[PDB]
Amino acid sequence: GIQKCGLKVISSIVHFPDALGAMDSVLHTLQMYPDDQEIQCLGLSLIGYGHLLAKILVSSLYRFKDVAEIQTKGFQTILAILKLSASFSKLLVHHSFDLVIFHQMSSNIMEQKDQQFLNLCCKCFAKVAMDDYLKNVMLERACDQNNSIMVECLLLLGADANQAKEGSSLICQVCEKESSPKLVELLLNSGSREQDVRKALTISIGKGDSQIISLLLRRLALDVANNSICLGGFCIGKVEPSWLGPLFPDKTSNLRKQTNIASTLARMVIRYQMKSAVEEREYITSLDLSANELRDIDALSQKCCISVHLEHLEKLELHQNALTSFPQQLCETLKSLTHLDLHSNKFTSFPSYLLKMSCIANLDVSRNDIGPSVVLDPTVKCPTLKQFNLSYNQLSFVPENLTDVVEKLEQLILEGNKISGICSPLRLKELKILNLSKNHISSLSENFLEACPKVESFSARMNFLAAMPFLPPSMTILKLSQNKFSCIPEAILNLPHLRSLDMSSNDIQYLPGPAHWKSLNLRELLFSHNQISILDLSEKAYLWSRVEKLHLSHNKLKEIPPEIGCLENLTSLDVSYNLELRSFPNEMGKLSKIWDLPLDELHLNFDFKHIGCKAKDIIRFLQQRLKKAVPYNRMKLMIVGNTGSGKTTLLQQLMKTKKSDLGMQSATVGIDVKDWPIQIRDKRKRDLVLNVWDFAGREEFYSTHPHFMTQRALYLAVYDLSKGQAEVDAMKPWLFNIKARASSSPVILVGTHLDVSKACMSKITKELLNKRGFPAIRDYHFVNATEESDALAKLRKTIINESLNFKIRDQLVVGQLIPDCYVELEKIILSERKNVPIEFPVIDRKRLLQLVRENQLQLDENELPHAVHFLNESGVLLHFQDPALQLSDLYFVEPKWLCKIMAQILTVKVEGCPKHPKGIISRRDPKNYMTQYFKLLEKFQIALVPSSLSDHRPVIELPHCENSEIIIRLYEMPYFPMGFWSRLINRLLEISPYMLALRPNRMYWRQGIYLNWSPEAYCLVGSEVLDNHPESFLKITVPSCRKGCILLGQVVDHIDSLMEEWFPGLLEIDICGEGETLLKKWALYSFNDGEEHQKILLDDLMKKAEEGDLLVNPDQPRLTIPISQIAPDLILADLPRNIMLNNDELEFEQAPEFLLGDGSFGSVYRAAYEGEEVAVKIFNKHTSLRLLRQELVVLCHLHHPSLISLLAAGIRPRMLVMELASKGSLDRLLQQDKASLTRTLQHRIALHVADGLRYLHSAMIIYRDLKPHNVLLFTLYPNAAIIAKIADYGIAQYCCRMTSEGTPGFRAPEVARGNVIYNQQADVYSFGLLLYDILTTGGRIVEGLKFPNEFDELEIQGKLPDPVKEYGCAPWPMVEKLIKQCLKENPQERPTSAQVFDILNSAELVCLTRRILLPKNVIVECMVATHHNSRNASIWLGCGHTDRGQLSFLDLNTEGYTSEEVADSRILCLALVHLPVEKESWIVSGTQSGTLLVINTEDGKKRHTLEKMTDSVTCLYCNSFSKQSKQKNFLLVGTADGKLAIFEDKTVKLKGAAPLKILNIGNVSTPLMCLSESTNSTERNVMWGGCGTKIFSFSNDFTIQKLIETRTSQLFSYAAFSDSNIITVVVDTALYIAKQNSPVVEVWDKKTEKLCGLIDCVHFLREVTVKENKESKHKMSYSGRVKTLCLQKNTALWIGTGGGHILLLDLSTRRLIRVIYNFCNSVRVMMTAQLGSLKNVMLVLGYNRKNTEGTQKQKEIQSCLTVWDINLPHEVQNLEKHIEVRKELAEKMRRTSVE
Ligand SMILES: Nc1ncnc2c1ncn2[C@@H]1O[C@H](COP(=O)(O)OP(=O)(O)OP(=O)(O)O)[C@@H](O)[C@H]1O
Ligand SMILES: Nc1nc2c(ncn2[C@@H]2O[C@H](COP(=O)(O)OP(=O)(O)O)[C@@H](O)[C@H]2O)c(=O)[nH]1
Repeated sequence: GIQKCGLKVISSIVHFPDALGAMDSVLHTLQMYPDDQEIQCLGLSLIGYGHLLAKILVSSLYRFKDVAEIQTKGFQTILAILKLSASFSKLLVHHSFDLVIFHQMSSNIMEQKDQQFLNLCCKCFAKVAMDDYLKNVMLERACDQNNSIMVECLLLLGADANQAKEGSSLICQVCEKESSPKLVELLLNSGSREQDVRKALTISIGKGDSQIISLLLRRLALDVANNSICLGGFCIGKVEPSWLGPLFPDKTSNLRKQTNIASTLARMVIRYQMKSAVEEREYITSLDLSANELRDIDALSQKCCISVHLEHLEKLELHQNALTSFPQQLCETLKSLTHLDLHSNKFTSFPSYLLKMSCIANLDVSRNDIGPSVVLDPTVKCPTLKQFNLSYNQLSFVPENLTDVVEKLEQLILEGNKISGICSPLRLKELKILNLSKNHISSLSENFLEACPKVESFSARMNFLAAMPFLPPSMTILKLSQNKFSCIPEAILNLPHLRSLDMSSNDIQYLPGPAHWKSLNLRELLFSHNQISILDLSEKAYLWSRVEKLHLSHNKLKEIPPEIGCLENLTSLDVSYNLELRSFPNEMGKLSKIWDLPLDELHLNFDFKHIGCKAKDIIRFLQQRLKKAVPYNRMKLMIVGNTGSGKTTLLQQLMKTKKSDLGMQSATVGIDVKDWPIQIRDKRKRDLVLNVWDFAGREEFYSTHPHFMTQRALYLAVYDLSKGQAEVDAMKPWLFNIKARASSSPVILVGTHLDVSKACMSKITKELLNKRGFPAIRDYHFVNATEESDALAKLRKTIINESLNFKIRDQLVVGQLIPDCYVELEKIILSERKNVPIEFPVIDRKRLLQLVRENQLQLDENELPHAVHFLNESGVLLHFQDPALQLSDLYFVEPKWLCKIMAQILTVKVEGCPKHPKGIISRRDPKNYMTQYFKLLEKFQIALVPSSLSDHRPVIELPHCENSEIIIRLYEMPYFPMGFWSRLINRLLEISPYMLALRPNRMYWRQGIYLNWSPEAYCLVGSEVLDNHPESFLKITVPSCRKGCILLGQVVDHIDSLMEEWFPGLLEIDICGEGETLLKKWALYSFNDGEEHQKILLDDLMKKAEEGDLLVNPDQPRLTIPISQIAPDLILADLPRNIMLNNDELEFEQAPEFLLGDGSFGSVYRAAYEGEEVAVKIFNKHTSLRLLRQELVVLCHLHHPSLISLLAAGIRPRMLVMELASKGSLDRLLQQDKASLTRTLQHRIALHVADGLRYLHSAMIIYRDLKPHNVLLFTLYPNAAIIAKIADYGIAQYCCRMTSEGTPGFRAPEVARGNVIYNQQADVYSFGLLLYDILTTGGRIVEGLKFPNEFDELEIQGKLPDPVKEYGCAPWPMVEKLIKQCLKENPQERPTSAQVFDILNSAELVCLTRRILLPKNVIVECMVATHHNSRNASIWLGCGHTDRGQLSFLDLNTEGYTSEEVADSRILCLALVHLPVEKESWIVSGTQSGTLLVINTEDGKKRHTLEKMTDSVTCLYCNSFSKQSKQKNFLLVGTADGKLAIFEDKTVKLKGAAPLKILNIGNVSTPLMCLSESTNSTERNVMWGGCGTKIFSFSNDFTIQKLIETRTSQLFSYAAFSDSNIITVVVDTALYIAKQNSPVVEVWDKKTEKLCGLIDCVHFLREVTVKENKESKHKMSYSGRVKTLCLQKNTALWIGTGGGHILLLDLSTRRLIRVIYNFCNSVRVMMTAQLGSLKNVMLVLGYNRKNTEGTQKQKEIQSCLTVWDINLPHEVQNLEKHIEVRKELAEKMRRTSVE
């Protein structure tokens, strides 16, 4: 008890002599005498002059929370410490500082005059909250303790509320601690992710809360702008009325303002933050409850709080729940429900009281288990039901009483049921769409449709039907597929309006000719899978001139008659899979409209499908054969041998080259292409000329031969019998490669030696070489090969007879017909071969396109790519259409040259120094040709020379080789094909991005690679020879770990993508004999992990069939091996591990169709995977596993929030799992739900699709097909995170199996013309059209279905019409410009995908409703709207371009600008006075002369110029002053000195009315310039009007009650900003004032009359106009001044600058929201209005001036009225959050790739 005196002494001397373990003892004396004797606890004062200091401060102030003014001594200390050690704050917040600073600022300090104190504590708090992290804990540690006041302060200071753990965060926490509703309301209204709010439901659903739930639903599912509740995807276990209560709107709800407390502290702290930083009705309709698993809805069927808002529902969805027994009481409560659907529920009986509903249509109960009979009560009458869906129930009879119950029914759908019996007359008077598919119907009563005279779309698929009852004469569409028919019944032939007919999969025999159909409107005739013999069209064919689809596939057709050219409109012919056609008629060339034409599984009179022949050229080709076609006699005769034979010395005698002047010739280099004609001097004048290719035999050129071994050729082969019976063996490889490359070509063995001896070699050729896997040897001779002889002459004869009988697939190749346009093209190239630089005979397409000009060739740019290819197969010129090899401009004429150059490199050796290993070589060699040289060799892959490369293999010693860590897979084949290794080791070589760009150091000899990253990941594609085996194997050993399972599954692909691309006859099932298949890809497995002494072979074909289970095991079934280990590619184990199917959780029913709901009659089903809803895609027999594995590799690494993402993929069966687009594709939406798109969902869809293209075009992959059918919506809630998602499977099937031209309607001009390769600018034109169908809500497609040939051509040139003038839709004039950019003809003039999104991300395009270009050179400076008529509105303008005034009426929907002179002096302002009587609303006009004129709304002739004033009228107004217990109003003419004349609303008619109270306020030197009225109506609409520089006010008294003056302002930086005239003033909780040429607004106050805020403009403009505006450095005399003010109700303040900008200031919390520039030049007038029940718009009358004649001291002004959606300040910040959440998802999705 002496320490008090000790500290009292120290406090004295610590001051005067500047005292310097003082702080130590004065600290421990606290801990020694704590919680007592506050006098010694005042020692804190000395601390103002080891973190123990922290722990001793927060513990002192807290324990004395409200003791005395020791807090003032505490905080002073804490403030003194902070300003010198700013780091100290990290220690305070670390302790209990939160516990003590939250109490002070909230211990009822408001309402208490301790302003001196609070300013201290806020100053102290201003520094604790400096660090970005500290706010995030100052906030989090203010939510645990329920503190609404402070949690609001820390939000206005930043401190994001979505940061805690991401998976878990504040809202999940705040909902666990049973917080206050006011606390949740602040996190949601601030930054708060959707994925965290949704998790807060299930947390807050478990517990029963009525105010914490109803605040989460309001943010998750309530589209107030569209009157909807989108509670679909949520798995809310049960719905209760107490939750949906506060969602429905209430008109009585109006609140006070109490959060201003937290708003004051928000700015006080911000003030001290800167000062320390600067110096140093409308009942909602849609209610969706889809996915919520509700086992009962009874909770709504009571008289609860919402039973008065449900009576205006008009739509209710309960599909995919588990409901049953729709409650009787409810269906009588919602007496306005007009769209009810409840399908996939577990019903078991039709309620039959649902029809008692008042006004119902589109009742949809269509997947439940409704019992046998569904009899409707015969005493209920529902004349409003239009569509009665009952599909996929369990009905066994048609519903009973449709006629007596639902009279006006339109679409009775009954598919999927089990309807069995012969039906009943079904006397429905207004059916339009029947449906009876998938039932078991045997036959219909002959009077079935005898009472429904309006049917249009009867459809009975998959039944057992044979005859048709009378069909009414009104049928249009009629589908009868999968039935059991015999002949098209005579009742269908006589339908005089039929317009489509699907009769697939029936067994009909005779398709009647067009003279039997009695209806000229045939459009489609699907007849696939029938048994149709003839296609009789000769009797009369023009009757089908409109047919647009004639599907005849899978029929027994024999020929296509020539009259099929009469079907001029035929758009999609389909005659595939006929197997007996053999010919297309040359008349088919007249089908100019065909865009697809399948050729699958039928052999024609030409060789198609090279890379082209895309069903459009085939029509051109067949058309050129109609002008003049001539036979083409030209074949290839390949000569083949091996380093010593009669190849080049037998040919010289075959051609009978008489000279052979070279006494001694040399071995061949290259292949020596030559041609000799054969003029067979016989009866047949066919002078065939076949070109010989005497291949070189030396084993070093073999790497290049497979390029020139085509399939249209007759191969020779030469023994060299001198080495009898030993050379025939050495010739098997050649015969094998002939079999590998060209299986269907003949072979003529030619024993070349007789002169020198052994001729029993005909035995082995007949024994082993004849018919064993080798090609079809058609002869064998034994010529002499050095002199003409009888033995040789009979060989020359066999070459002829074997050529003229080539006949591949019964075609006789040597004598086919081709268009003379080709033969003439052949003659000019040969005639040009003599006129080309021998050093480089190559020709560029430029030179080629001129050769046709010199002659009269009728070929176009679409013909040459086919023409010049048909000349390639014939060996006239070489040309390669590969896109990767960038030489397709080079056209190799004189093939014998290129074929010689490619072999000069393989012979150039160096007998100098072997400084390099064998096989590698650098560029050691004319004019730029050497550069062109290996710009072709590298293109030809021969560059490092993969041939002649270190045959001897190096002894590799693999790290882990213990028989259980390695995976092996042999490829036993009889001989390595010719160009196998040099091709293989050059396909795996260039793949460095394995394990994806880390290149592995590799060592590749001639027949191996062995590229290894580490002893844990390698791949050795070797080649060894087994023991006692003459085959040739390809062993591939890979480590069995995860990084190794990838390499195997990635090499086996390349080695197979090569085998079928190059040697397709290796993997060819030879059904003759047995299925040897010539290539047996074994796999190796061993049960003993190590020391197995052998690895047992196991064919892959047999093992792949063992996919029924997952384990393999021997005949001793104790132990077993997982197939993953031995062949991890058949099982999808190489792809990312997250996509293993894991069948234990996938619940999926393939067989049923009621779960196949996706689309219509498709293949992708619906299922559940990990408890969530997904969409599995069952694959048919088409897609082989090798391709499915080829597609998944590209789908697995897209990972975008705007691309359908995979979830799993597996076998049993080959299925593919993806996300379930809940609301289905987009095309189905705008086809039947056109009211759901609401001008802000039309945008988020276009933004999410332009976000997908922003990523696809980033990964260098073009979509190539973007249509309203490929966009899969996910929810119809506008302010959601994932709405649209473009289906990404389409590109996978293309990038693997390469609709490549795109759907006709949704197609670019560069892709339809087909003459130019595509670009990324094709997906933009296709997207530009997608914006045209979203804008017009699918109006082009609906009309495009009955004009399909004009559906494509109209848009294929940019000639499609205006989206507004044609189709009725709201303008949206900032996207009609984005269309007119993405719809340009030039490809590189359309905005790239990154730009088409950066101008969709703008939040100003989505609000600007319609820009209205005023007539040229009209100067208007005043406007007024008409709000008493809400049917439609008009804007009465003024005029300035004349000194004599004139009003300018202007509509809004017709935009008819009208001129009517009404005065003789320029007009300055107007006002609109309405009278509740007589139904009129006059307009008043203030002009410079003072003539106050008034004219009627209708009559433009009844006018009376009221009592003229003295100065120029400047401001008028119409008020709300009804103070006589009834309706009454005045008008306030603002003269230019203050003679405010007040009037009456009904007295305006009389000429010269009575100015009630002329209140001369100021002087002639004080002109009035504005007027206003209060924001609230509680204070009796106190008026606040400006005058000169003196602001005033009044009330019902009409006397000045305030005379605030602004020039006397004591905050002078500049003076005349306040010493100038006023312009406008708006009334709120404060006052905002505008002066002439003032770039600042002045925030005065009502009571205090002080400058509470000063907001300069350029403080915002100069912060964005820094880099994007560089020239402004000379513009220090800035332009842009406040011209007008407009204050939204409580949200933002619209400031119109003298420039082109417009300011959005959130008057509550944050100042700058956005500055909307570059849309005008001078925002001169701005005000609000309401338009046609789409109220609350913000008219903005800007200017526009172009200095066309600025040198003539004149400017051309164009006033540009606009209309902004008043919800703009929300949208601009609601969108900037919408992009943040998607950026946060676009990155986290990129992490699932690496993780
Ligand atoms: N993930 C998904 N979620 C929801 N619906 C889907 C999904 N994927 C596809 N669908 C719908 O399923 C239907 C079938 O789509 P599919 O891809 O089979 O069409 P398609 O490719 O034209 O058919 P086909 O290949 O037989 O021509 C489509 O109408 C589509 O809208
Ligand atoms: N004595 C003889 N020599 C032949 C016969 N046929 C070809 N030759 C020789 O084969 C050589 C032709 O080279 P060739 O083996 O065709 O070269 P490759 O095309 O590279 O295999 C000539 O020099 C001839 O001497 C023949 O019937 N009798």
